[PDB]
Amino acid sequence: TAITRATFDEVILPVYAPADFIPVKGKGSRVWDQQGKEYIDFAGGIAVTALGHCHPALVEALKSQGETLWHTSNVFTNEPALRLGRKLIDATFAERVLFMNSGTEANETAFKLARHYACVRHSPFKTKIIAFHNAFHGRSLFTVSVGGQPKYSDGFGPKPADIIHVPFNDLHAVKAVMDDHTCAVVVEPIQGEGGVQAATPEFLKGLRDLCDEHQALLVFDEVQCGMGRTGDLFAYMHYGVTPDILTSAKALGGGFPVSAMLTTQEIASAFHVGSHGSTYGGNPLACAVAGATFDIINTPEVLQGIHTKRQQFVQHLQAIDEQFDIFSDIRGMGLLIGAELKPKYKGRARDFLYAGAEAGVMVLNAGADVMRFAPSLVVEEADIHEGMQRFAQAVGKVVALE
Amino acid sequence: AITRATFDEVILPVYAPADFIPVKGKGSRVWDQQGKEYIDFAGGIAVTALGHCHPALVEALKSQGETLWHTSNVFTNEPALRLGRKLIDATFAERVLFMNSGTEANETAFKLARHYACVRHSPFKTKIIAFHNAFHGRSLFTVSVGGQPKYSDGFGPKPADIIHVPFNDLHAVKAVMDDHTCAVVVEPIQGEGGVQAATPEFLKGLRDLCDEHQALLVFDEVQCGMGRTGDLFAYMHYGVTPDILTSAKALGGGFPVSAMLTTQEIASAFHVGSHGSTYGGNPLACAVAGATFDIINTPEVLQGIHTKRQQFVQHLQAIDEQFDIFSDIRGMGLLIGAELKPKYKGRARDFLYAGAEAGVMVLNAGADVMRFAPSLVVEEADIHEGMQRFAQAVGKVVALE
Ligand SMILES: Cc1ncc(COP(=O)(O)O)c(CNc2cccc(C(=O)O)c2)c1O
Ligand SMILES: Cc1ncc(COP(=O)(O)O)c(CNc2cccc(C(=O)O)c2)c1O
Ligand code: NA
Ligand code: NA
Repeated sequence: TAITRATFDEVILPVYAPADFIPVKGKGSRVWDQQGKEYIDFAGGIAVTALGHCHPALVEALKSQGETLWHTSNVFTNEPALRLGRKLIDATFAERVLFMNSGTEANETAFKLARHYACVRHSPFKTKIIAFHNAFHGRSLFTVSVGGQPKYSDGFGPKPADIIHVPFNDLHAVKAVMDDHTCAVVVEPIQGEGGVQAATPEFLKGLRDLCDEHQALLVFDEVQCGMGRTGDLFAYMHYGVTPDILTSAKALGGGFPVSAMLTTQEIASAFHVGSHGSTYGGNPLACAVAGATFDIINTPEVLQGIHTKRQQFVQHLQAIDEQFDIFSDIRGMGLLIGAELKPKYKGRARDFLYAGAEAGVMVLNAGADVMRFAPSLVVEEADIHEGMQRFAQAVGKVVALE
Repeated sequence: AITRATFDEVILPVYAPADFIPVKGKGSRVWDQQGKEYIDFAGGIAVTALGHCHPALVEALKSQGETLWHTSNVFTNEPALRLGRKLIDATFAERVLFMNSGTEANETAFKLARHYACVRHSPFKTKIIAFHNAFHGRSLFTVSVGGQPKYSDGFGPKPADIIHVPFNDLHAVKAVMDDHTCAVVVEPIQGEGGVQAATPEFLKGLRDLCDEHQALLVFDEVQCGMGRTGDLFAYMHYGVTPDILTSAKALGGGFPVSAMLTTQEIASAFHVGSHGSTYGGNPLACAVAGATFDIINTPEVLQGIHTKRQQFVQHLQAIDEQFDIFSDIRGMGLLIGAELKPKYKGRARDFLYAGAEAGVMVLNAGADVMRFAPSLVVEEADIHEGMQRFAQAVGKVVALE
């Protein structure tokens, strides 16, 4: 009855193809598997462990709140939720927040809100949502239909309608499809899944202008790119384009299942009692942990450190390219890094990831052509050098015949 | 200072929370900011199935919390596989998927039923049959499968091919089902819908019709699962085995966690990348749910749920004898609904508020029904104390006459 990679196939729905090793312990930006093999973690569980594994402050918040109160339901409010809400409100454009459990749920709330606001303020026919090719917004039927990857939205029966997709960064295309029957434009300021592509300033400002013109709400999905990832608290702050609604998850709780939807009072008022809800959403345990996380991430020193560390990674990636000639582009913001493979290595991202893991380093992909890095925002310089040397080793092994 | 007014300044106006704010819980007692003590018969809507800060759950939280919280589903993890094995061993399930809420578990179940039909039968086999008054969550898809139009209206185009008929109306289901039907989705006991239990004939009938039409029978046990009814799952009480089952709430005793349970044959319809989750199935949630499962799935705890139900029922009967307020006491195990007599129709919220004033937390199940969903291990002493408080509350409401 030992637990092995084979056990996965016997137990879990076949929706994942997990690695051949099972991480069992983590500390900072290091992880150990069952055999005690050590890995440097540049993946962050896909940009989630923004303060690494078992950060003492987050462990302390978890344990202390864990002794006090976990859950009371939204029949009630609670102190950690209200404290966290205040912090988000003070630090951002938001005037009101709703807490949920996952990015998908935050997006569901955001999209329902944009829909309902249009229904109540303007017209029940103002239903069109504009989104972008390659977008990822979650796995619910509604959110995956707003997502821009048909491979993930096909095959589940009738999709919720009135969603139009155009290319990311194509402002003309957005102008062309938008009208007085449009309720929302939904965009990731950096498409994390779709090759780590950042919105251009003209594009993002243009979305703000078009939403103003058409009385549509601009929704920023900052599930991946928010909570310090870009080296600003939220990516919108880098761009200086303020959305109507913003969603946050992943880094928000440093690994704890939590998410948030942020908006203004005027927009929040379109919801009435019972318009939306959640059993677990905004429970005091999640909110205590996310509070601790927020308090660390939202400091000048940590935010500056994110840029320092980005350049430490970028310098290694450039050195790897000088030696092995494998990258055409190194992009992203802060500690969301994408490195696009040259045409010679098109479709090989998964192979470099696999070789990385063999070499003791966890990395990501962003589609089949792009390597992705989303380490802890406080990853130690020593871990960056050690892990990037392991990665350079993996690259060397892969390109040996080429 | 954090007050009730603070909520109005901070959270979307989707809730109208009580004027008091719980800050601490231990077992089935809760304290607010003023230090007022409450007996908890609400369980945060049937979630804290082992009460607040149960030592075993706190232990599991702390132990895993100092080890590993999250690695993403790029990897599996020991707690997820341990918990999966436990659920598989104890139920009809052969495979599971962990998610973060009941809504998410239902999303997974409904997408799976749809996808299984598409790949195993026909892309046109899309009809989902569900029931009036059903509650399945708040996502656009799940609220559309839910049977309360008030909650699904007003969000733009709903996902199509969902048909609603009355709960417990087997004839109506037979009438709407055909070869183009992919699923029948049902709560074995409708919790939010007045605490209405399925009849044996209705549930066994759904199984037969699903077999006839090659549709999947999906039990939403988010509320009635994980010991709530005095069996591990309500389907076990009924002896009707569904094709897919969803679980949340009690599963994590307060921790955000949920599960979708099915057979290998059905699970195999999904391919890699068909569904997924960032947080779903993380080792922390699974460690806590594992500890919860290990406690709830014992003969003693499950026997106790029935002893305790009768303790509640007897008090509710004593209250009706004194005050003439209840027409029916129903539900299963420690999901209890007490329907109000005609004279008190629509006033369940009045009794809930009087309850809170009197130091006892209770629920409603629509405007005509009082609902109780305490910890499955609630102490006899707390049942008596909370029920005497509730009796004082009823006395106060009746006295205004
Ligand atoms: C931009 C974005 N939006 C929404 C979600 C949905 O969040 P939840 O999973 O918590 O429901 C996500 C994250 N969802 C997700 C899941 C698996 C992989 C990846 C990846 O970026 O490779 C992303 C995301 O990255
Ligand atoms: C049968 C059922 N199905 C799905 C859900 C959705 O679960 P989540 O909330 O974890 O996403 C629920 C519970 N959802 C829920 C929320 C608020 C109130 C009530 C109530 O029964 O009064 C129920 C439920 O009771
Ligand atoms: Na603000
Ligand atoms: Na089994």
